[PDB]
Amino acid sequence: KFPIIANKRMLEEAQIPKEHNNVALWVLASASCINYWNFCGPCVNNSEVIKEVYKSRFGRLERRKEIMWKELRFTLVDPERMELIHALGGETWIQEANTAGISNVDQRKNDIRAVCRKVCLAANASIMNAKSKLVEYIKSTSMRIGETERKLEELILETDDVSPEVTLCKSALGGQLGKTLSFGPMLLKKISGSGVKVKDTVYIQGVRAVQFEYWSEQEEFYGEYKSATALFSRKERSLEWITIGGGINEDRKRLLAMCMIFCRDGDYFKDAPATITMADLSTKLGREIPYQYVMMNWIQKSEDNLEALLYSRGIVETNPGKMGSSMGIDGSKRAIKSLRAVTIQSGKIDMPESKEKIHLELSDNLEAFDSSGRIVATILDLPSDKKVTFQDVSFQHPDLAVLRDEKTAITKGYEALIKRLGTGDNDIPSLIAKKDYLSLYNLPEVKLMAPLIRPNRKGVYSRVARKLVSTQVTTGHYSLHELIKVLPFTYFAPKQGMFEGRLFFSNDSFVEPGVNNNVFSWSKADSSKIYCHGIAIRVPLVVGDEHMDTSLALLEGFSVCENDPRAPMVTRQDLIDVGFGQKVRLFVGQGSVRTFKRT
Amino acid sequence: MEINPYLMFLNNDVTSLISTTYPYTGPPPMSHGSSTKYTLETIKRTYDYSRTSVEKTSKVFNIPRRKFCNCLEDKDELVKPTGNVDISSLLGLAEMMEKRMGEGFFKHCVMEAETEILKMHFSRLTEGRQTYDWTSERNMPAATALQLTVDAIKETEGPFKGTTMLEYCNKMIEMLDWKEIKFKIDSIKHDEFLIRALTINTMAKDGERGKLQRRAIATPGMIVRPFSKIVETVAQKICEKLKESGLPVGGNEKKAKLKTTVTSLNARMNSDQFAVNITGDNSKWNECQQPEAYLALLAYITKDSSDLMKDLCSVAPVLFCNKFVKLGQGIRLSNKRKTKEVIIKAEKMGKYKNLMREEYKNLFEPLEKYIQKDVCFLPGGMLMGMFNMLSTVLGVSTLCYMDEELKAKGCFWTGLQSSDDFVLFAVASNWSNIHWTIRRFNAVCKLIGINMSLEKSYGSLPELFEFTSMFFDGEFVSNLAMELPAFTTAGVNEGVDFTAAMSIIKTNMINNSLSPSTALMALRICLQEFRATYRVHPWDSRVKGGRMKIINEFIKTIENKDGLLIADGGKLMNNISTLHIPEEVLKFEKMDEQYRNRVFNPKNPFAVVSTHSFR
Amino acid sequence: IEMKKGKTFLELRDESVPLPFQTYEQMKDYCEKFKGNPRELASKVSQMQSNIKLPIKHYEQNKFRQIRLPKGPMAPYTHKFLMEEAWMFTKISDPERSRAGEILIDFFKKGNLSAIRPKDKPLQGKYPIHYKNLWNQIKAAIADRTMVINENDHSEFLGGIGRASKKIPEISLTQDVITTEGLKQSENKLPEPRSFPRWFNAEWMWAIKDSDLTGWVPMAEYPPADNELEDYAEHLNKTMEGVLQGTNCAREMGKCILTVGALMTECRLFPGKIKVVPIYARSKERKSMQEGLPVPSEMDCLFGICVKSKSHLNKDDGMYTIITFEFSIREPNLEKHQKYTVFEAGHTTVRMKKGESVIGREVPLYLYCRTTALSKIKNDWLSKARRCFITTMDTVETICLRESAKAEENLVEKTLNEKQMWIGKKNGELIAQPLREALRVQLVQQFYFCIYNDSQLEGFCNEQKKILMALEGDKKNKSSFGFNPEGLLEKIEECLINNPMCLFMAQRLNELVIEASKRGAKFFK
Repeated sequence: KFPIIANKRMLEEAQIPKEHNNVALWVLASASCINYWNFCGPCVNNSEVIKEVYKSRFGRLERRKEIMWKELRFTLVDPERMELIHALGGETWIQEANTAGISNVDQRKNDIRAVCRKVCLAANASIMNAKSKLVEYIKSTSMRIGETERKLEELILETDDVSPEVTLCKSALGGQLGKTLSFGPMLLKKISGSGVKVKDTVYIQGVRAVQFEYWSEQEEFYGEYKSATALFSRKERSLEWITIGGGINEDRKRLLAMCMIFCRDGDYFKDAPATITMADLSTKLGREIPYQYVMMNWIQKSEDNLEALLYSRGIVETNPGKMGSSMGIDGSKRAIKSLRAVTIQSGKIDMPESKEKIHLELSDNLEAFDSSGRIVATILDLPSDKKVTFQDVSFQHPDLAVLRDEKTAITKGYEALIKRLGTGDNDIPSLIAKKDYLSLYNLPEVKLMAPLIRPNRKGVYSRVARKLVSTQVTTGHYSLHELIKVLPFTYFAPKQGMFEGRLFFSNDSFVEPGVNNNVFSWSKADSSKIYCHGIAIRVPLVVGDEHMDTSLALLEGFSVCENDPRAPMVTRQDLIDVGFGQKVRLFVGQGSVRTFKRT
Repeated sequence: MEINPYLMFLNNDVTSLISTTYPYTGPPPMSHGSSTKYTLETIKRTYDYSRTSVEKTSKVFNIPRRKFCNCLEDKDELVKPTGNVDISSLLGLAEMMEKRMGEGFFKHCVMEAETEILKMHFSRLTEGRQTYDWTSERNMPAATALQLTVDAIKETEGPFKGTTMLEYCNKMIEMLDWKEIKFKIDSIKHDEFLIRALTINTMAKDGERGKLQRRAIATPGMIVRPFSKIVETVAQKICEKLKESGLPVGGNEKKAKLKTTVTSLNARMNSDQFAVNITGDNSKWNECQQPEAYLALLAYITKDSSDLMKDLCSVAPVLFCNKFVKLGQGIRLSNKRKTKEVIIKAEKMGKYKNLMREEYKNLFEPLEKYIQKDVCFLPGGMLMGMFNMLSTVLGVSTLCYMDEELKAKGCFWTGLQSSDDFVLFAVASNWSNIHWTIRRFNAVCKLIGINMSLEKSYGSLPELFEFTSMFFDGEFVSNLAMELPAFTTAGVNEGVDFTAAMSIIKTNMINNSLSPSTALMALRICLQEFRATYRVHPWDSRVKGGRMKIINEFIKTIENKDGLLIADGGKLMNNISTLHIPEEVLKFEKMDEQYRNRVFNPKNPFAVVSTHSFR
Repeated sequence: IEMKKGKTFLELRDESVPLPFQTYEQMKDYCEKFKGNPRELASKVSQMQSNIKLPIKHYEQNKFRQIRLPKGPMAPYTHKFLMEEAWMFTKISDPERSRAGEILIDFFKKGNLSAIRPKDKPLQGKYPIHYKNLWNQIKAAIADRTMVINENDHSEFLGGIGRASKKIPEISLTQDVITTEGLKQSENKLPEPRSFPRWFNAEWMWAIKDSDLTGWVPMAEYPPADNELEDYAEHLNKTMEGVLQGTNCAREMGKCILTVGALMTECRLFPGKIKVVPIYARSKERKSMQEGLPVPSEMDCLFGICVKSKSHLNKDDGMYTIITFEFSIREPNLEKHQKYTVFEAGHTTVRMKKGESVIGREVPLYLYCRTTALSKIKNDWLSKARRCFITTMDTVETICLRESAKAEENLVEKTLNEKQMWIGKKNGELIAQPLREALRVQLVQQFYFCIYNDSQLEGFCNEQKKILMALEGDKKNKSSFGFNPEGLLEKIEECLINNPMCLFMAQRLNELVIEASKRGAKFFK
């Protein structure tokens, strides 16, 4: 009851009465006494002393306030910060927050590569105008790259960063290459040998057949994955030998699988898995796909497929003196048993360099060819479309971006509803002052927003919205905010039914009267503003009382009145059987109760 | 349909989902007690793991003294635990470890520990889990029993004005020789006080992750506390320099040790050798550590150093070689219909032996010799959760062994050891010599009492193992040591608990036991626990509790609701990047100056020192 | 300076020493001069190695075996409240009367409780007369606006049936008294082993479904955000909450929270008195009957009533007793419901949609009566149920970062909507669902851990880890080797008795190893 101890003179000198409002507060004392002390008591000025004594904590706070937060990225491992290492970088994720240093080049590289991927994907919507639409997109895409407002017709060339997208977009510009290759996310290169194309078949389900191509001669290559390296030699649709020098489990499994597909080694190039027969669709929406990229996509779906692919490669028992250089099914460095024709080692294999630049030729599918086939890039080797916000960018030509979603549609609808006000005749305030609400149910903007409404039960929404509108106009008590809020629903015809308390658009979002929401919010002391997903919008007018009268904007046939606990709680359904002169409480939001009276 | 929440283990790993197998951290509702039957079973198994039958009647108690050290007999069926230690091999392993680390290694460490002890104030002893008063004969926090002891010294033979560890220790020593001793009022004689000082009590508390095998965690008295602290300080100064010792700290450093070990191993052996790992769990780690061997070992350590440490380090061991264990509450009698029930204490169980059941009788007669009044003169073993550091030193000594018998065959081992859990890494060039190496290791371990279990130790190729709940793998090291606070058990103040909980969450994030979303969820849960403990709520909430009443009226006088404190109808403002920063420091510039100065008023009747404390 | 010595201390030090040495000085001299002779030591360790027979098996030539569960009657229901067979009256929530003492009175006013009049003869039970008279006393207490119960005859009996007797002082005892009363040591009983429960799967299934009402468990607010890390965390938390709050497991968690929160206050302010406490919960939103979207509806729900005996929580390790009278519309079966005495209390009504209106269909009503004990620690353990969420959240994020790190990009939504997870077997074939839908299974598992927690479950959970690690080693082709498998199987079988969670998990683990045998080589059939 009074566990907390206290002082005596310190209490009386402050004149703290016990049982102020039936709370004893107290030598001993309660805990509420502290609340009474901090709400009504003596006033000091000791801020400077507190700051000086606790200088370390407030200096830590200052430093914290002196941060410029940056982006974060999920990845792995191939003093002033120790105060924050917990929140700076973990093990699977990390945040690049900086303090004073600034240099915007690698982020600029990421931006340019992202936009190049974007444009090259956008051009994949026809069968004939590929190069044309591509180049036109390029010419219609400018950027505020870094600090200079440059165009996207010279950066792709001035830059030196190998990538499937950079090459796929620069070949159309007759730009120089570096003899590098790109089979999917992997990066390849030739070392020695050469060959010619040859065709073969592969079954699906054991009955059908599909044609693929390969090389019959011997040829050595240099595969490479994130945090991995390798060297290998392909001979007659099969992988002869291979070695790896980058030690990671997942990077070694994926790199080996990619190099195997590149060598088409394995029986799954004779027959196919029972999972592919479920589809047998080596095709896009309206285009064709080779067998290699289909197999790859089948790999990306699940690691069980990766393990099966690796089992297709022969597994044997390691011999003495080779454990140090063996491998395992899961990328284990050494194991009693390993895979056939494999060799692990430490240290990344030094990659060679080719100082011979060339130019390729694009095809219908944008596939580039330097010579003797030897595809260098394509769209097939790209990730799926990933929407990402682009800034410091200008994209004018059609297909730039759909830029059409229900959220944006609603935002624009509400912007139009707000502008319609226009402080003039044939607009909201004139019809209000005239008490002509029927015209409100016929404006154009509401008709433009109508498609955004839930279709199944739009009649009841319209009924309730017209009720609110008319009841607020006729009486003359209204609030432009709630009006504009419910107007988009006063278009269709009214009907009978059950209403619940929320008005749903077609994207499952909603609006509710007498309450606030992300889609639509407002408050007094800022009535000149209307938030839309946090985007503050302005009112073409000014009001100090037109909104202050919301007694009729909460319910349909009721009006707020003074609070009274005696009044009984009800729901929105029993409202039908209430009478007059009968007060009733009701929830108007989260833990917000208010009293109402009919009419 | 059926359900099996394990099929997710087929197409997934185990290092990512093993955590879902254990319940969530918290206080165990089991209420694991320390009854008499359990204590008697413990003492029996202790005397048995001693494989000897030698004895020597004492002179201070007139009681036998099973001397189970350096006298192994009954070799048969030796795969089961043993506790008989050999001094020769023990000192040999210690010398090997010294040779590896260096010559002036033990000397340097003991000197550091000494100098550290000198400037220490005895008041530190107030920092302890729990103890056992030797006057009231109960369990209490450390501060209470310390005050009792000092005021008893005052009441009996004047005050203790040392104010230092050394004077405290010498005062304890002197008290061992006083014939009469007083305390608030009554006094006692020499023998009774001696016994009381060497008593131990069985505590039921066992709170941690992993396993709650500490049913009967032993809590000593107050006389021996400082010597135990000294020995642990020395053992700690030693355990830091050892690479294969994951006891003193955990988490980030523990992973550093793990990966360093694995990489050094891979870089050590050759192309013909292939290694293997084993996850071991020593069984009966408390019923096979004898303080006699610790005494000999501490002697070997301090052999060349200031005689001060020679005598000091030799105190706690002998105090544990002679330890009376308080038998718990005695049995009860009852008639056939159970309508009547008699209750007897431990001191009288020897008076009604003819009634107790057989299983309870055969478990009591062989020990009747060693009972004195209500306690049992246990001359060895190590029941308390004490000396973990020193036991770890012995384990590390076990792992640093190597000779020529192995070298000739081209095999070796290494690994890592916590208090009673370890991980072994064997190396060889044959799928048979591995067995020979493992058996050699088990033999050298059994020579000095450190045993190993067979139903709880498994093993496989190098990729997979476990250590202190940190399931290591090629990558994705998974931890399971997620701690959290608990207010109801430890209620202090409305201005400290929250900062402590935030600091705890921060630590857990450092140790990889928590991730961003998990940390935020944990924070929003601990905030609510705080509120419910101290009975405080925000202003938005429509609560009607006492503390809210006044807050429900003196609230409209303020606008900086954000600046309000959680303790005063406040709202949360801390987040991931603002844990080290207390909420006070984060809301100072925002609180309305009125409320601010009303809080930071040093002229009040009562971490940022707030006007929210409960003295 | 030196540690000034006494006398008794020195005598002890000289006494307690190793065997061959009889004085502290001889042992000390032997230590300070110990030299290394690795040859004798090597011979000694070899001798020890010879007289030890350490077996080492490989799980391949000598595989595991299926676990033998106990045999006997089925394990009955154990949790305090009823989960699947429950029922609740509802009413609109008033913020001015938001307390147990007030909520119960309001529920009583409209007169649906007073109408509950159990007939004399039960369906299955032990002490019908006591439970019936106690229910009458509860209604009487509630009507009088005082939650206390004055007469102490029924509560006393039903709380004391476990143990109550006299006590004779030890000092007043002799041999003739003993011979007269036949006193002996009170024999200690053991829990009888039980069989596998055949009602657990149904409970799990029911728990995974989605409840009509929603918002059962309260949570705190969300502080501001200042970067992408906190935004991502907030998004993930919101997703998980929106998926889970709507399940039935959430309903049971919220009930435990709000009801135990009331028992912990009754046991603190009115000890030594008999009080009445409701078993209630509070909701905050539902799903429209015309639309599958959420809609605000704050509401109260009453599942039953629970009486309290005298509780001090400072003696008998703080054990106290309660008695529960719960409502249900599902008749019982003798096996699952063994600890329950059941009655039939008139009828009630069920309400369902009909076009644009609501209608009502009458059904019977049953009253489940049961007695049980509790403690201070169990209260602290049930009140803190929210932690389940934390655990479940952790598993979600293990999968949502590992993957995000393998591909080095945000894949949260993608994995949640695509990554398929095995959940069970139907018609002898696996069933898989997205992660967004398997969170429910994870959460119910964590909850059940929180409910049936006891030493048996700890032992089981600490042992299964070895079987799981062995299985993992099998998957990845590693010659896992052990020392004594049969000993481990015995360690697991010794902790399997009268605990439906442990028996269920053991059965499912057997089935798991069986199903994996199609791809593993370390288990029998």
